Amino acid sequence: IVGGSTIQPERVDAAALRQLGDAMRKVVGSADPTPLADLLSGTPVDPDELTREVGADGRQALLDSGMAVDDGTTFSSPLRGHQLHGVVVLSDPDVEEEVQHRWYVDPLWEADLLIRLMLRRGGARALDMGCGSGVLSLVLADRYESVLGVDVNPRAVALSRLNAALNGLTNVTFREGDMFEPAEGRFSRIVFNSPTNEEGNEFVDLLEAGEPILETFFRNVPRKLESGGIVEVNLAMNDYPGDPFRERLADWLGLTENGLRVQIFTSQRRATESGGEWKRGWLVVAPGPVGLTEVEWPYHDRYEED
Ligand SMILES: Nc1ncnc2c1ncn2[C@@H]1O[C@H](CSCC[C@H](N)C(=O)O)[C@@H](O)[C@H]1O
Ligand SMILES: [Mg+2]
Repeated sequence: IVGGSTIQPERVDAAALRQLGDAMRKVVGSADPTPLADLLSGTPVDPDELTREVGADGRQALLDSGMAVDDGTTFSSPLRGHQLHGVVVLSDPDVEEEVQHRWYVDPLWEADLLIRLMLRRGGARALDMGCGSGVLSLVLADRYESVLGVDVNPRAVALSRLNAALNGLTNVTFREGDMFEPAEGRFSRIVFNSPTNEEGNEFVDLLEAGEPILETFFRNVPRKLESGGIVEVNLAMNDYPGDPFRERLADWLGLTENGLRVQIFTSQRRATESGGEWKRGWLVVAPGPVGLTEVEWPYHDRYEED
């Protein structure tokens, strides 16, 4: 019911998308919403009021791309608008599991926090693994000569492309595929907002895919990373008695043997019902002395207070 809508940015001229992006930038996230802001916050709107804001071409572009649907008397949108860090982003509305389509796209739960954690440097070539709405890809595109975003969710790939087009971004490409498979060559920069939470080792769905997706990611990251390259991962970690996450991580990465420096910043923590520990934190691979370090950083709390 939510997250299966058809998204078709190829059905609309790039200039028309950029223009809609321009209008969105004026109103999405700001007080006293116009019909376009209303549309993109889930409120059905009168088509004629919309026309005056985006033009009859804009109206058609909204329809052709899947951004709006004609309920006869009113238009409504399956998507919701965000504006943040210089970028306008459409994604699915935040709703509960029971009403989520299998292709439901991350409604930007942690996006804004993660952007603020990311190192400020830019560079040659960036990869955004599991790109979702494309939000992180869009932000990286300002700093990096080109950006590739990858997702196994084909609808996320469409959404990302639409979002790139709305912002008039030229240097960002998206590909459908499984993990690193459609990502050819090596990268200066790799970001992974990983689909892990409380599911332990078990695949539940594309937003809670289990620890094996992290294993696949980190085993393959050495061969995908330019020397001196940076990796940033948002993830959940499960420590089991006699079996801490970091030693599995060390084995996956071939840490000593590939000469990587890794830092795990742990933000949240709770005892598990087996004497182990669940953690949430932020993992950084960056140039420097080979080895693994764990540091405390309660950035969730700090983000909440400021
Ligand atoms: N095997 C796989 N290969 C590529 N992407 C995958 C994948 N399994 C899950 N994903 C994707 O990983 C994403 C995690 S949510 C993060 C989305 C976006 N980067 C953001 O920060 O908002 C989801 O979009 C999910 O579809
Ligand atoms: Mg789920």
